[PDB]
Amino acid sequence: MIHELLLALSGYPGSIFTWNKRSGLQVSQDFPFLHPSETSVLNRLCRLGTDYIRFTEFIEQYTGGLHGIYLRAFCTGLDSVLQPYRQALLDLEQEFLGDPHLSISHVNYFLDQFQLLFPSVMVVVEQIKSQKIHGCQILETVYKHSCGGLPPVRSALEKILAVCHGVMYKQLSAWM
Amino acid sequence: MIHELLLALSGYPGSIFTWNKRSGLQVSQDFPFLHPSETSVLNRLCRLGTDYIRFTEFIEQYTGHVQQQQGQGGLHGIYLRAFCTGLDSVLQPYRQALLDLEQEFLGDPHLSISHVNYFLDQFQLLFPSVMVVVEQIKSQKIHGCQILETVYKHSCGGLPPVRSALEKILAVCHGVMYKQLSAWM
Amino acid sequence: PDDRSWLEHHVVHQYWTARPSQFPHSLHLHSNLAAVWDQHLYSSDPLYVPDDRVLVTETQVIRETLWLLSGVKKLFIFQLIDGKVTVRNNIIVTHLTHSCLRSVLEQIAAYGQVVFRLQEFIDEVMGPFRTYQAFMWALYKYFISFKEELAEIEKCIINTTITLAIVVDKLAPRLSQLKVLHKVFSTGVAETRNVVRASHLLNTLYKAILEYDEQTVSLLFSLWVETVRPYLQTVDEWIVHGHLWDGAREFIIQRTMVSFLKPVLKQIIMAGKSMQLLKNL
Amino acid sequence: LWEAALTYEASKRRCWERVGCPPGHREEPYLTEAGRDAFDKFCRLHQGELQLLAGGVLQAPQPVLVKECELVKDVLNVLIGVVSATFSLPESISSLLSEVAEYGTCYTRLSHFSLQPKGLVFQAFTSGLRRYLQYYRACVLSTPPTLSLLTIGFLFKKLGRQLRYLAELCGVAFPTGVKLLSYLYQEALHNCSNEHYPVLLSLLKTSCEPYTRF
Amino acid sequence: AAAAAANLNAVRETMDVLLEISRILNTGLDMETLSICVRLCEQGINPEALSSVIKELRKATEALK
Amino acid sequence: KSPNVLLQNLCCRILGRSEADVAQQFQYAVRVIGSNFAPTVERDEFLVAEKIKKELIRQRREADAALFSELHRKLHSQGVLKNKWSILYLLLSLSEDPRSYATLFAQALPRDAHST
Repeated sequence: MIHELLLALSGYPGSIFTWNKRSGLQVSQDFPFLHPSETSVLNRLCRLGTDYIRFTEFIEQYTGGLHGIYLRAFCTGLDSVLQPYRQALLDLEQEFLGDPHLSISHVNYFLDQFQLLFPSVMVVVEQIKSQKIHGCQILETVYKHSCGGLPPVRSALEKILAVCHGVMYKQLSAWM
Repeated sequence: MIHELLLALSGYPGSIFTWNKRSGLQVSQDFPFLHPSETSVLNRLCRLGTDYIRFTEFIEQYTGHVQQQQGQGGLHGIYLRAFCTGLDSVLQPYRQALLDLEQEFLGDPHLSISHVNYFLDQFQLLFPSVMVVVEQIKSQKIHGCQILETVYKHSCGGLPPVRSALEKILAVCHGVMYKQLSAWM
Repeated sequence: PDDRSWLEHHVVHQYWTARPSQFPHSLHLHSNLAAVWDQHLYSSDPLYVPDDRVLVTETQVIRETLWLLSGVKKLFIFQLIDGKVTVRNNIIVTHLTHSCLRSVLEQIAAYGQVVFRLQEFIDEVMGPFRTYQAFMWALYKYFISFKEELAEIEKCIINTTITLAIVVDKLAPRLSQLKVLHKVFSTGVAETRNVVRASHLLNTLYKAILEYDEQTVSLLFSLWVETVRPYLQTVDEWIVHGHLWDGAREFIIQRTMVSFLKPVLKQIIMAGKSMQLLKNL
Repeated sequence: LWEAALTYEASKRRCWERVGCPPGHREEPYLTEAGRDAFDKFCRLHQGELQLLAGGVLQAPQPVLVKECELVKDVLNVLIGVVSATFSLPESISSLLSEVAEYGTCYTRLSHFSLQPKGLVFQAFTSGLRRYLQYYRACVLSTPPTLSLLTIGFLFKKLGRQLRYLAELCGVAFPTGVKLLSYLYQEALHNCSNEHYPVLLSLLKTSCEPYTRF
Repeated sequence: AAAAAANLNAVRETMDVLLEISRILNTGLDMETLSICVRLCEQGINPEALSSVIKELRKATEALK
Repeated sequence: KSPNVLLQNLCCRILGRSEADVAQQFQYAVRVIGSNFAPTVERDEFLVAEKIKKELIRQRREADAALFSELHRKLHSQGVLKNKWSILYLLLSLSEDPRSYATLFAQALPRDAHST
């Protein structure tokens, strides 16, 4: 249970958090020890998991229609923004092995900064797919949201952006 | 597990690793506590020992058993004895590696089966290459200088260990021809 | 006691042998989840017919997957169907509700099909082609360093917790590299004659290096050098020794096709033939 | 006393399933990775199952002991020439043991052929045979004090096969005089490039030292 | 046994949480002194009385330093 | 062990001196600890948790009070201790700055309304 949640967070939810193709991780299972209102808490948490699940598919196809080398670079920075999302998941199970009294609230406050990171990066990911931004105009489409206004999305899209600039110094070295 | 494996690998057959010429070396396979995970590692390891027993058996059978006198040159002759003489010096780094592993097992006897499988499968490629080269010479009764060709065609290969290994034996087999040529000319 | 105790200590046969495995631990739901989920089913009155479960313990799944990833088989979990490993639906650890398990062991199984196929390919060269044989040699040299990591993890089980999410993230720069060969090989088994089946495979590498001009490029570069070595030798023998030897017509020049030598090919042929014409004077 | 014991380091081998204090208690070690005692137990257990499948007619008492160094000292005494407790005139040990044991048994039949101080050239030839036997008894106890068991078989391989070649040379009919002087020359023409070239040459070189005096 | 080590482990964990509470207040006491002060209060003792000797002795290890 | 030698161990801990070099301080120690070999008040472990909070806010070290809020849970979670009041009251008594009034703040239950 302290790995089922910490895998439903990652990419494997089982039958408690049944995945739906539109948006998944649905719960209807009953327990006396999970509070009747705690289903709403878990529903608040599953928003975080769905975005990571979609991110993994998007990285799975890369690294015609939409293609290039930028989709093999922009996804690679999307790895680097997700790395403190993996490290802080390992740290959690390490803590839960020792102390059994920590509840759902610990993962909730501890990973509360990705409820600003995940939606505001997810909108950029959806925008680049629904629109046809797949040449060297990718740096602009991220360059408007990298300014941010919330600090997680202010720091993440920069880390992705630097590699896209790095592709722009290999075209402009062969040319120049 | 420990010393029995190396005795089998060195070409001293075990009663755990029962030497056959119908199934090669084979573990007893009747202890109910041998892990089936271990079984495949043993199957990969036993091929090396089977090829090594074939090598030592060929060398003992054809060199030192007489005073260099059948009269078929694929079974006798100075060139053929010289092949065995080159072949045991080719087998030298296998000896070095086995000696090293025994020292490591003496230092700690808790080493893994994957460890000995990983270290010694640099010979896993070289051992299948040389078998057809010796098998051709024995079967076709190859005599004299045609043995040099039989080794020479497989020493121009695309596996570098096989290339170096067979080059040494062709140098050895040239030596006896040079010994006769140094008088006749 | 005396011999049975020696057995009971150093054997892990509870899934290698028919005996329901038990681990003595702290129980109560945080690790008792499978039992909790069964009890929830029964309290909801299904009425019965549960799943096939026989309970393995936690670390043993990891030992099992590490053996599959290093390359060996005869493995109870990840049962074969004709050579292809498939997820086992008759076992559970003590948690993961028997359906999450079916997903995550399936993803390791999906990697294991690739590894079994690569070892199957390397197996089918020992029982020359001058490029295919040269390619399995590079694949094998990489496979050595790949096997070393699986062995070192397997040692330190006896020497930290052992669980799934640590080992999956631990093998990230290998489970990435496994997918590139899945794409390289599809053009290498697309295949008529030995020289076009080889030029196809070689030209795939020659393209993919220009594609990313990471770690993937080191992989492809290590595949590229160790496949053109027989050709560099064969070019040198035709050039300096004069005579053309290209029997079985595996040499790409016959007195797809790679552009590794196309801008200088006129000078190559006019060098070799003229050396042969130097031998006749 | 309690606080004095308290200052210790607690074990790792953490377990996932223990949530209530998982320090470590070893989730069942691996069979090979507990070696050097499991090894001899496993050989003994197999020997017991083998003896069961026959009925006690494959019974060989002391399946363990001699271990390694005792077995090495035993084979060192056999390499001096003298016989052991098992020779009259661990179960893979027999296959390794036979290869060096036969070397000892043919070494003794050369020393028995050097009991002499009949042929004049035969005496000088025997005095040359002792020049190799002295090497064979001198190299043992200066190279192998109590070294590794496989090391002895590998080390006396390059030297032992030559001794077996000399065992084919001696008769133990056997000629004497100028017949022996011709017999050795035909042995010179038979083999000239294996390893036995300086040895056969050095025997032949003193087998003709008295004949030139004539 | 195992429960004879589980208790000695179970008091080490608490003693280190107490040591963290001891260092975030940053009292000048260390673990060896703390080992006496824990043992004294299991038999029962007045904390206002032990604080009196410690508040005397820490200013007496400077007049005799 | 026994309490009397344990106090001598305390005297050799704080002072650098050994027990065969000082005897007036151990005499002062038997004077002060004596007839106070138990708490003279009633325990209120909740209030002494609140006093570490009321102290760390008073220092404006407000983050370590919220750290203590989790260490106190660890104290309950392990539960090898039946005297959590004594050591924590003592640790509060030996208070030192990492770097007002308590005459209106509540004190420990004195048992002046009960025959001791």
